[PDB]
Amino acid sequence: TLKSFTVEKGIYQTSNFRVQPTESIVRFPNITNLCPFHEVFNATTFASVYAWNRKRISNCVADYSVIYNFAPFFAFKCYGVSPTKLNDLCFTNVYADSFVIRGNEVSQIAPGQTGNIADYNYKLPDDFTGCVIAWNSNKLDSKPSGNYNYLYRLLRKSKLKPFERDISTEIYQAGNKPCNGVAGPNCYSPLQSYGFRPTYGVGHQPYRVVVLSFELLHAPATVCGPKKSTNLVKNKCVNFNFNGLTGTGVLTESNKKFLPFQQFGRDIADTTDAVRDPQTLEILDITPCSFGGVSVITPGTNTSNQVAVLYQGVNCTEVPVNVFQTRAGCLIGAEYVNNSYECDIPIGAGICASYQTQSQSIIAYTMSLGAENSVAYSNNSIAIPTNFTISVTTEILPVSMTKTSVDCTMYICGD
Amino acid sequence: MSLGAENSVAYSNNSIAIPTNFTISVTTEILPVSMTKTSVDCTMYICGDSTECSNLLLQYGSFCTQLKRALTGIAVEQDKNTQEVFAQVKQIYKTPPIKYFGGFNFSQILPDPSKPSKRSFIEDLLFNKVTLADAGFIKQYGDCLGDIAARDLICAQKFNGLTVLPPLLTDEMIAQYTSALLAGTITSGWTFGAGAALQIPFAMQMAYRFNGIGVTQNVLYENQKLIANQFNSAIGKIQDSLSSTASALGKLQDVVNHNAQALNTLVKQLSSKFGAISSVLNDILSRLDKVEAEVQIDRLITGRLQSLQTYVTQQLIRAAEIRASANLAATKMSECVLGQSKRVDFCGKGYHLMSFPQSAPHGVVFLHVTYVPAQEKNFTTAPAICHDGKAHFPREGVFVSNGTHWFVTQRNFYEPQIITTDNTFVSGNCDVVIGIVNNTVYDPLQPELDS
Amino acid sequence: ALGKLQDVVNHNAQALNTLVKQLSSKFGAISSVLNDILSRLDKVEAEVQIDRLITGRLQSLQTYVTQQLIRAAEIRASANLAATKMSECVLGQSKRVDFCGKGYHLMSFPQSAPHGVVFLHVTYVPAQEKNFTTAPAICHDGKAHFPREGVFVSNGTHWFVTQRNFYEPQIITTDNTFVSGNCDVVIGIVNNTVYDP
Amino acid sequence: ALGKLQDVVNHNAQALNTLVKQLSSKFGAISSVLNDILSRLDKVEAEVQ
Ligand SMILES: *[C@@H]1O[C@H](CO)[C@@H](O[C@@H]2O[C@H](CO)[C@@H](O)[C@H](O)[C@H]2NC(C)=O)[C@H](O)[C@H]1NC(C)=O
Ligand SMILES: *[C@@H]1O[C@H](CO)[C@@H](O[C@@H]2O[C@H](CO)[C@@H](O)[C@H](O)[C@H]2NC(C)=O)[C@H](O)[C@H]1NC(C)=O
Ligand SMILES: *[C@@H]1O[C@H](CO)[C@@H](O[C@@H]2O[C@H](CO)[C@@H](O)[C@H](O)[C@H]2NC(C)=O)[C@H](O)[C@H]1NC(C)=O
Ligand SMILES: *[C@@H]1O[C@H](CO)[C@@H](O)[C@H](O)[C@H]1NC(C)=O
Ligand SMILES: *[C@@H]1O[C@H](CO)[C@@H](O)[C@H](O)[C@H]1NC(C)=O
Ligand SMILES: *[C@@H]1O[C@H](CO)[C@@H](O)[C@H](O)[C@H]1NC(C)=O
Ligand SMILES: *[C@@H]1O[C@H](CO)[C@@H](O)[C@H](O)[C@H]1NC(C)=O
Ligand SMILES: *[C@@H]1O[C@H](CO)[C@@H](O)[C@H](O)[C@H]1NC(C)=O
Ligand SMILES: *[C@@H]1O[C@H](CO)[C@@H](O)[C@H](O)[C@H]1NC(C)=O
Ligand SMILES: *[C@@H]1O[C@H](CO)[C@@H](O)[C@H](O)[C@H]1NC(C)=O
Ligand SMILES: *[C@@H]1O[C@H](CO)[C@@H](O)[C@H](O)[C@H]1NC(C)=O
Ligand SMILES: *[C@@H]1O[C@H](CO)[C@@H](O)[C@H](O)[C@H]1NC(C)=O
Ligand SMILES: *[C@@H]1O[C@H](CO)[C@@H](O)[C@H](O)[C@H]1NC(C)=O
Ligand SMILES: *[C@@H]1O[C@H](CO)[C@@H](O)[C@H](O)[C@H]1NC(C)=O
Repeated sequence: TLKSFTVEKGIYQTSNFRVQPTESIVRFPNITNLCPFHEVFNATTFASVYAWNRKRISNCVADYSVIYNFAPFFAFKCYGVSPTKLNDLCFTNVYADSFVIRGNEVSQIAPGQTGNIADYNYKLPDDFTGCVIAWNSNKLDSKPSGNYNYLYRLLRKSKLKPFERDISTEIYQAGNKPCNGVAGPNCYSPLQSYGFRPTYGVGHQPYRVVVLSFELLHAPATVCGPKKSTNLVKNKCVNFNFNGLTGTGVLTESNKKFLPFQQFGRDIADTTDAVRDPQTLEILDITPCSFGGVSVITPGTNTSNQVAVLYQGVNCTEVPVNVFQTRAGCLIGAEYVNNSYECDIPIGAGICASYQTQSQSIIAYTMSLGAENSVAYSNNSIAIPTNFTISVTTEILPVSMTKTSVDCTMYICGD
Repeated sequence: MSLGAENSVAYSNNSIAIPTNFTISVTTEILPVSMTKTSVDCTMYICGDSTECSNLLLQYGSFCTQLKRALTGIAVEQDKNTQEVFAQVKQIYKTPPIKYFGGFNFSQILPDPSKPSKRSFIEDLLFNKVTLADAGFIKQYGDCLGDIAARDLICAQKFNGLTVLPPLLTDEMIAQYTSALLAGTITSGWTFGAGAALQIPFAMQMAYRFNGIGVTQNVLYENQKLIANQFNSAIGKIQDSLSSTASALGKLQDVVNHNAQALNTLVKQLSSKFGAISSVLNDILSRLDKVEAEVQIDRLITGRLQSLQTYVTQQLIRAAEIRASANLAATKMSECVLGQSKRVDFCGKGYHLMSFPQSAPHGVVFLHVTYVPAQEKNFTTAPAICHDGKAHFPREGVFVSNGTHWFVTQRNFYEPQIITTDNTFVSGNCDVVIGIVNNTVYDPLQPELDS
Repeated sequence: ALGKLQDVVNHNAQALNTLVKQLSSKFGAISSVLNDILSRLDKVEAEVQIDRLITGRLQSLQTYVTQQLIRAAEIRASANLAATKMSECVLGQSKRVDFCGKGYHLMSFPQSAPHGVVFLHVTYVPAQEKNFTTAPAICHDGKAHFPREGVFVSNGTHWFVTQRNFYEPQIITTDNTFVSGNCDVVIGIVNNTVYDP
Repeated sequence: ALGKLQDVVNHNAQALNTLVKQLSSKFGAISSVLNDILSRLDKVEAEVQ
């Protein structure tokens, strides 16, 4: 810590000690069902863009590593999560959306985007977490005469709020005259067909889009995947895993009055203070494992190589990862003597340490304020000096320091 | 707003006002000396137990070593402040078991051995009035490990890597130093601060103190019971004011409150995202892949490092202020307690006589005993007196007249005396002083020579 | 003895050494050498890495300047104190207790030191002490006599008057005492004779 | 003679002028004007700037 080979007399804060964990705990709900990605990722016909189907997925084990064999897509484009980490963590609710768009509008399926699909047909929230899966479907959604099954809504009266669906088909008016259900002057039908052909370019091919949205709430985890559960171990420094969140600490029984809808207890510094077991209906505490500071008390290396160690703020029967217990921690390597000298190395609340010859060893003592005196006071007694001494002392005061100038362009950049 | 009452002093070129009585007043001065010592583990605060965060934190260089050095320097400086204020005496003087200091009652400021802590009545009142946060200088991880009732603020502060260190001198040692200074001040006077303690009776020490402020020492010996009663009533008023109102100790309460509030802000800054997707490091580590979690973790590292740097800079500025106040308290202990100070409005308002230190949490309390003139009266004055073609000037004093006869009296108390050649001196004649008057000057040799 | 001036030297050396050592850090970039970043990457990516290095080095330089400002405040407070000590101890005689050394101040001498000043304070310390019996006043012919500038002491049989800081006993005389009132009000007045020359 | 009080005035004026002039810097973004950033780009890129 001092980056040197000789140290001077004093007390130095070197490092910090910590109790290492010894066990790993994984706590997951007992779910055996398998999530039906098979019934979603292939179909004869997907739904249209204006009338997209929403499928609720709950209470199953979700394997996301199988999705690659099911459709020929390149990118498993996720936003709030990562595709490779979808099995470790786990969710509350999963929703699946299905529609077929043109390849020009694949980039419109993203949070904070506008256009034609994103403004009228399918709008994503700004704080969206989840994955968007899209792949080419020229083989199944193209005809030489033209595929008119898929339709998109051209324009609306106002912009669409996120995750909303519009089915009703009323004739739009952009003027003063009423249309009266007849597409005459200034009257347009809102729905227009894609009309897919195999002779089209690479940007106008049909594209099947499946959007998986993950609900990351504080509710009990209804749907999540295959993690092997571990038996519950209490009163030990463990590495727990409660429904996908990791941590390190001890788990104890609690007397907190959790309401039946409450699952977690939060701290002021926004960390999980209490947790509920997903298998049994019992709440637990999370207290971090034992730690503190370590200070090394030494004389100079030209005197001795002996040291004493001070574990600050630790009851000394709890020490491991001469023993004397002070109010600043406990001291290992220095013996307490029933004497009082001047303070040499300051430790704590009235305790000092020194290197004394009574074999040389490091001792700890209570510091002495000075000699005891009692002036002989009386109501008719005075003391008057008869001589004098002339004493010359020395006072040292700093006045000025080194003047420096820094060239910031040469420091930061250097030509 | 009102600046005060309007006053108009009746000024004239031959009118003077001289006090005929006095009061003994005891005031109270409160000064902060030291503040709470803290140490911060930057690795546990920024990261905790995350090894990826630690390996990303090592790329920032020595932004932790110099924060540690600054906090260590502040912690050493606080103990130096307490040592330079209180440890100004070489020996622990003891007061005698007899408690007759000339009728002055010092029982409220002297220690009582019946208490487990040898502190006076006023020191106990001062320690009870300044409420404390009960910081973690006493060992506290045994209390934090046992989850009883709710979670305290200090347990969260300790869990997040913020540690409070205990001061080197305990409150018993501060009270012992204060008791030694008090015992030396009553028993010896100012002699114990300039060498060895020379004993003197307290009445004669007070006569020396009155000679310091310009009053003849016969004023004390003829008014010893009145001065003792005034001192006792002033000490009782100090006791009643400290028992009733606790708003005087706002400086020490602010010293406690600022250091609680800064640590609370430092803990509350861990809930912030700083532009990342989560404030929890484990959620970022278990939610995204290596590169993107590295990006979010670096954003969190930058935010937490900035908040820690802001805390250290504010602590350095507060340490500069506290060191200035401790230097002032050391000067006041050297000059008010160990001696008698002629500087105006230093050592209390009035004419300073004595002072007494009293220990308080995070500071010191001075009880300044001063002399205040009370009841004045109008007179007629002259600069000199013409007598036999000579101009007489007073040696120490002032010429006053009660309408018909001319006297000479000292300035700070009305004690009129016959004008004599012993208390006057001659310089020149009567043709140069403006405002001279005609009067006779007594000669003590003539009636002794004629008899 | 000169540890204060030694610490003034040491802090200003250590701050510059830390500022030099801070140039070897990466601050999240792929390298700390700037030419390696410029040669190994194109314009946009090297702009990103250089921006990280610029932010880190600018923050370290700001930390150095703020620390220098606070140390300058401390040094200016100490220099103001040394100027007051030069004006009051060297250029005069000071009645302030524990200013200008411990004892009763007589003289002071300045000496120049690196980054500071050294004061040699010449003081007066009483040495050898003696117990005496004392009194506030002395009754004589129904009058109370107080000392002019001194204190009444007794060697056991005779009564003298002496100065307070040096044992120089003298005969009690109406020249060195003054009269105020009778002997019925002072607590502790003793009976003795007062010499009339 | 009153250069100390003049310096007390001048330091405050210079500090506030520097604080106003610091609003014209880009700090690595594409523009120092906030509405120009908000109109030129979409949500994510403007959030970075
Ligand atoms: C000087 O002031 C004191 C009080 O400051 C006066 O003492 C008071 O006298 C009255 C009348 O005798 C008593 O009722 C009070 O109890 C006294 N106060 C005490 C003893 O604290 C004193 O009389 C004044 N002297 C002159 C000459 O006016
Ligand atoms: C001014 O003070 C003098 C001295 O005390 C007063 O003179 C005395 O007055 C009383 C009362 O009348 C007489 O009994 C004394 O004989 C006087 N002493 C003398 C003349 O030496 C004088 O009355 C005072 N003048 C005032 C108050 O106007
Ligand atoms: C106290 O001091 C007086 C003054 O000197 C001492 O009296 C003298 O003592 C010497 C020594 O015997 C005699 O020669 C003188 O004749 C004495 N002079 C007078 C005027 O008495 C006295 O002895 C001292 N007492 C003590 C106890 O020290
Ligand atoms: C899961 O475990 C809980 C508690 O042991 C039990 O009540 C529940 O019936 C279990 N569910 C299944 C499907 O086994
Ligand atoms: C697509 O899913 C359907 C659903 O039953 C299944 O019959 C079909 O075999 C799947 N396609 C392939 C290529 O496996
Ligand atoms: C929902 O109702 C509001 C009425 O405030 C209307 O403006 C909006 O278009 C409706 N949305 C759908 C999808 O029907
Ligand atoms: C904690 O330390 C105190 C102080 O010595 C002691 O009384 C107590 O028993 C300790 N707690 C333990 C050992 O659990
Ligand atoms: C003076 O001191 C003696 C002994 O120390 C004591 O007996 C006496 O009471 C004191 N005088 C007064 C007036 O109390
Ligand atoms: C002194 O005061 C009186 C009354 O106020 C005045 O008449 C007189 O002129 C003053 N003396 C001088 C020298 O002005
Ligand atoms: C001194 O004051 C205390 C408390 O005010 C009182 O109890 C005590 O009697 C006083 N001392 C004397 C000698 O009267
Ligand atoms: C002195 O005289 C002035 C004016 O005559 C008067 O206002 C004042 O009350 C008198 N007394 C004192 C004590 O100043
Ligand atoms: C004072 O006396 C002298 C001589 O006796 C005389 O000349 C002078 O006028 C007198 N002064 C006053 C003010 O009466
Ligand atoms: C004075 O008397 C006290 C007690 O009677 C004694 O301890 C001391 O040694 C004597 N001498 C001096 C010089 O103080
Ligand atoms: C002093 O002398 C007077 C009379 O001469 C007498 O009344 C008094 O008692 C004496 N003092 C002592 C202490 O004996």
